[PDB]
Amino acid sequence: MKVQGSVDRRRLQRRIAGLLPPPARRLNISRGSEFTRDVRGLVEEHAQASSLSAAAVWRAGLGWRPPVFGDFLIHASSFNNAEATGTPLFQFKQSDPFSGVDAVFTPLSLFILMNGLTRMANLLYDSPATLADLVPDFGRLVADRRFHNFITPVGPLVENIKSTYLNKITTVVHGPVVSKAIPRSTVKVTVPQEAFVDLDAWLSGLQPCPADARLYVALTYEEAGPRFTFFQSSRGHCQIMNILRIYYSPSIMHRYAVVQPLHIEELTFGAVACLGTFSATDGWRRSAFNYRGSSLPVVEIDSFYSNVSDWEVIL
Amino acid sequence: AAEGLFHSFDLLVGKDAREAGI
Amino acid sequence: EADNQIMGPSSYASFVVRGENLVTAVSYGRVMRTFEHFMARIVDS
Amino acid sequence: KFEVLLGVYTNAIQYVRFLETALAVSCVNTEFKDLSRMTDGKIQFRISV
Repeated sequence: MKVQGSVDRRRLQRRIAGLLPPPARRLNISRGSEFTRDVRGLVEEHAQASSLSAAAVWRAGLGWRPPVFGDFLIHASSFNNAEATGTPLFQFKQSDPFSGVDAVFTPLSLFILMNGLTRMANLLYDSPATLADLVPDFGRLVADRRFHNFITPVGPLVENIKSTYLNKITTVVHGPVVSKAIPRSTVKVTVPQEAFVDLDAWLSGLQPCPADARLYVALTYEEAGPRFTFFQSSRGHCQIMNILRIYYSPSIMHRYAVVQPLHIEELTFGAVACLGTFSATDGWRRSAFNYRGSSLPVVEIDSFYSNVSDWEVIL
Repeated sequence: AAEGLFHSFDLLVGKDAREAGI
Repeated sequence: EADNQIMGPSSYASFVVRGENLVTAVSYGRVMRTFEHFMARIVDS
Repeated sequence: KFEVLLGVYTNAIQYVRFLETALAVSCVNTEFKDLSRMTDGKIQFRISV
């Protein structure tokens, strides 16, 4: 005399068995008979998927979201073998020779080029003069302020096949970040915790909470050199720029001396791009690097949909 | 690499249980 | 060229699971025989 | 009715198999149905000297 309970398992088993998608069709080429049988199944499936005459031939009842992989080749000096998987990388353009190296760049490499985090970056790169050789007109492009047009964002890396001089690199361009070797194991994206400003708390009825929170990237020419900043915000492309200008105003006040009244080519204070979108209402996670001289705290964010944007002028 | 389990049995390649196979 | 062609397999090899077989007739006679055999392979050819 | 013949020539192509070239001497090939079973993908060799 058991109660039998309040809910029935037969219903759940049936509806879930209905929900399972049919299996992928393996094709067996090594053995003849298995090959023939799978080909018979293939012709029956095409007869079952394309004939408007019948109704069971209608199969569309009840998404393709890997990333678009793009492969870059880079020198083994312009990249640490140890640097973590998923860090956003930014790319540079060579003039005549492009096949030799692509010269893709990492945020710590930008912090080095631009001149705690300093010591970590030096323990990664003691003699970064190749870094100066990658951009010959660095001292020219800081002033021509054309530095942002050439630094194009590439986003997180998945895999890097390791060679003596060259490095093979696979980069997520558009779509959610995902891997390839296995049934598509996921990755996450890391940015150092310092030199990152949370602009949803910098000014902190009730403000509304959107579904999706975006990460922007901006490049500023201060009198203490250029510098890069990434912003975790959620409000809108029309308001993030205004709030950012309000933020930079104390740093903008200093540029009265450097600007040139005659030549107007240096005036721009910076540019803002949008890298990708992640889940709000969650936050991010805190971890340190595990390298030899690793002391930098780093934010890492899940659920990154890489949708890169262009550099937009702000002043 | 999966420290706490039991070793049940071995698949073999090459029909020889010697160390030469994987 | 010497002998002009090489002889090989015709289909990819598969893996056999022959690790365990002992579910039949644990007994003293076969025990002695197995010990003798697996110790005698060392010296004999 | 009947009409003129036509001059046609079809090329002959030699088809290849991996197990049928000498390159298969260097390798050791086995059949693994699904590579998703190999998730760890690391193999440890235990060498005795």
